[PDB]
Amino acid sequence: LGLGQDFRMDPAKRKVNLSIGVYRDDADQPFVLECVKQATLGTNMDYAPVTGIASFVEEAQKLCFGPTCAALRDGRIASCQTLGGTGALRIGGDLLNRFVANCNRIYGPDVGYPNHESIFAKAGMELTPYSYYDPATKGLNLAGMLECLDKAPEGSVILVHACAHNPTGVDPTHDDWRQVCDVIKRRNHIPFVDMAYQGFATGQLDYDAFVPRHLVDMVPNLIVAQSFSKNFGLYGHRCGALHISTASAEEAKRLVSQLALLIRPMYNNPPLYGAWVVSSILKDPQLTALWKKELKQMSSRIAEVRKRLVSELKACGSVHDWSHIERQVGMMAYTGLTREQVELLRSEYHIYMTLNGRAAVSGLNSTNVEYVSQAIHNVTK
Amino acid sequence: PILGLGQDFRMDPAKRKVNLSIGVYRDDADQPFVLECVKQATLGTNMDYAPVTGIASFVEEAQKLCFGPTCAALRDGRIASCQTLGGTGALRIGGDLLNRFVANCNRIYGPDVGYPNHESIFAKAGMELTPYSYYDPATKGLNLAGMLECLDKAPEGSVILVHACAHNPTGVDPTHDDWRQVCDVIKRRNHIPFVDMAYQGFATGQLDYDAFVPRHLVDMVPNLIVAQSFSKNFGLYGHRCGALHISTASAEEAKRLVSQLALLIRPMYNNPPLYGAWVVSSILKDPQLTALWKKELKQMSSRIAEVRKRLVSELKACGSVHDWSHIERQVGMMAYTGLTREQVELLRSEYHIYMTLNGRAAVSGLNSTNVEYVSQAIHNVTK
Ligand SMILES: [Cl-]
Ligand SMILES: [Cl-]
Ligand SMILES: [Cl-]
Ligand SMILES: [Cl-]
Ligand SMILES: [Cl-]
Repeated sequence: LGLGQDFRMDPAKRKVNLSIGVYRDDADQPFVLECVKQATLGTNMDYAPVTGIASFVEEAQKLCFGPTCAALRDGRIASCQTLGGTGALRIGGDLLNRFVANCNRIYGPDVGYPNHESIFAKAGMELTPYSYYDPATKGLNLAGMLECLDKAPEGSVILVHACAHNPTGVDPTHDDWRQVCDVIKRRNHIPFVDMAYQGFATGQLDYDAFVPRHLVDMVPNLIVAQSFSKNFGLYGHRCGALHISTASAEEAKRLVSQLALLIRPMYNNPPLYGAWVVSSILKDPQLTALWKKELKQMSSRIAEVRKRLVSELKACGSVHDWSHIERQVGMMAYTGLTREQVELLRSEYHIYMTLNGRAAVSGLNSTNVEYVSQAIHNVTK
Repeated sequence: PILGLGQDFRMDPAKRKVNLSIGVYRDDADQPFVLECVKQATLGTNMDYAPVTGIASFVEEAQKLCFGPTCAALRDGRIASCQTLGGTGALRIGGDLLNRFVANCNRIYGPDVGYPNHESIFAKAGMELTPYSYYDPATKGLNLAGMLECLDKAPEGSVILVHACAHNPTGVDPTHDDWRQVCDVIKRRNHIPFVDMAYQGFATGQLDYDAFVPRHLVDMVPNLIVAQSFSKNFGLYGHRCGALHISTASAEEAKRLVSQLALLIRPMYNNPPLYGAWVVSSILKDPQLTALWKKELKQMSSRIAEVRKRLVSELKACGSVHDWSHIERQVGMMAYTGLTREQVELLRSEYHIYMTLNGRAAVSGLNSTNVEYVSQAIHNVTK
C-alpha cells in the first residue's frame, strides 16, 4: 500500500508500478472483461442465502473440479460462496481449527502469499514453512519440498498454490505434483489448495486445476479456496468459493451447515454482484466461450511480456541469466534483483517493486518494457 | 429459523397464504423495492479492490449521515471509521476490536428480547451476551425502570448494546426523553455504548431523529461504537454495505484504531465490496439524489406505520375486544404482536399465515391486498 501511495505521489513522467496486485491491459488500464460487461445481473437486491447463491456455488464447483467429477456427482463436496479467495481461506481455517484435533499449525511454502500468515493466525494456526523457492535459480526446490512434507507430522495441513505461485511465479510441473500428491496421501496430510489463478495462469482452465482435481480422489478431505478476483477480473466485488471434499453426501450436508455457523456471525450472507456475474457467464455457452478466450488473451499477454523483457535484456547487453522470468508463470515474478538493486531502480529510474525483488509483470507493457529492461540491465551489469 | 418458515411457506399449496416472517421490505404489491435514487446512482468505472477500510468517500459520507453536519468529534477527526459487510460486519469487526480500548472485555449487555445474530456475533469476538431488562410482555412495550436499574447495577465499564431505533424484533423503542435517562446512567457508570443502528431513516422517515442515540452519546462518553447498516434504508440488503464508527479522545487515537481495524479486516476478507459503497457515496454527494432518497425513505416508513394503524382498525372492525395499541406505538418493520405460541401455530395451520413462534410479525409483509384477511384471522384465534 505504501509503494502504491509513493508511486502515485512521485512526480516523474517516466514511472512504472510493478508492485500492484491487479491485472492491467497493454495501455496500463484496468480491464473489465467483455464477458463480465455482457453478464446478466439479478433483478432484486434481497439477501442471498448464508452459503451464497445456489446456482453460483454449483457452477463454482463444476469449474473447479470439472463437470465429470465423481465426488461432485455423488454430492460429497461441501461448498459455499465466500468473500473472494481470502474469505475461503479464513472460513476454511476456522473450520479446521474447530474440528481437527490439535490443528494449530499449517505448512506453506517458505516464500509465499503475505496474507496467509495472518489469515491462518486468526484461525489459531501458525504458518510454518516447507522448502519451496530456490533463490540461486529463482526456481523450485522439489527435493526439499518432498522431504519437508514427508517429515511433517502425519495429518498435517498442507497449504499449496494451485498455479501461478504468488509472489515468485514458480510452479511445480504436473509430473512434480504427482510426486507431491503421493507424499500427501501416504502421510495422511490434509491438502488446502489456494487456487487464485485458475485459467489466468496458463490460459487452460483444466490444466490449471490439475492440483485439486488430482487430489480429490486421493485423500479423504481436500480443501479448496477459489478466487474469482483475477480470472473474472472481479477483484473489488469480492467473489470466491470454498470447497471441502468429504466421504458422503450426508457428511457434506453436515459441513455446509457448520460453514453457515461460521459465516453468519462474520457477515451474515455474501455479496450478490460477483455471484450473479460468474453464475450468468458459466450458464451461458456464448459467455463461457468468450470468457475462455479472454482468459487466454490475459495469460498470453503476461507470458509474452515476460518473454519480451528477457529478449530486451539480452538486446541491452545483459550477460546475466533471465530464463527464470520466462519459466515462471503468472502475474508475479521473483526477478532475483537484490534490495540495493530494487532501491536504485526506484531512485534513479522510478520503477517500483517490493524490496524482495518481486515484480508484478502485468505492469509491464509495449509502452514501458524497453525502458524497464534498460534500467534492470543498468543496475545489474 | 426464518429459513425453514420461508421454505414451508413457498411449498404451502393454499390459495390464501401470507408470509410475516420475512426480513426484507416489500412494497404494497408485495414486491421487492429497489429505490429510484439507487437505480439513478453513478457507479464506478473499474473493479479494482477498494482500500481495506473501504472507499474513502463512502466512509466519510457514512460518518456525516450518522453523526450529522455539526459533530465536533467528526470535525476534530476523533472518530475511527471503516466500511463493513452490512451492519453484521460492523458488529463483528467492532466486537473483535473492543479489546483494544475496553478493559476485561468478556461480556456485553443487550436487551432481554433482541436481535438473534448478536449472541453468536459477540461470542465469536470472545464476549458473552448478557441480558438487561427491556421488553415487557404484559404491554408488548418498554420496561424503562428495569432497563435503568440493570444498567446502573452492571459493573462499571460494561459494554452496553442498544438498538438505535426500530428495535428488532419487537418494535419497542424508548423515547428521546427515555434515552436521556439511559444515557446519563451509561455516562455515570463509565459504560461503553455499542449502538446497532440498522434502521436510520427507515424507522420514522426522519434521519436526524432516528440517529439521536449515537449523536447524543458521542459527546458524553470517551468511546462510542456505532454499527451502521445500509441494508434497509438504501434497500441494499444483498450488496452487503455498512460502516463501523468508533469515537476516541483524539485524531492520533483514531488513527491507531483505524490501522487496527485494517488488521482485523485483511485476514477476514481483505477488502470490502464496491457496489454498495458507490451507490451510497454517489447518492449522499448529490443534492438531487439525497432529496429523492429522503422522500423514498418517508414512503417506506409511512407505509409501515399506515399498515400498522390499519391492522389495528381492522381488528376493531372485526369485533376484537382486545387492546392492539402496541401495534401502533411500536416502530419499524418488526412487531411483537403478543400472540401466544398456540395462537401463532393456529394462524399457520388454520389460516396459512406464517410468523415466528415468538409472535413476531414482519409488518412489511402486510399490505392492501392481505391486511383484512390477516386481521380477521388474528381476531378469530384471539377472541
Ligand atoms: Cl496431467
Ligand atoms: Cl510486449
Ligand atoms: Cl414504497
Ligand atoms: Cl431530542
Ligand atoms: Cl393499508
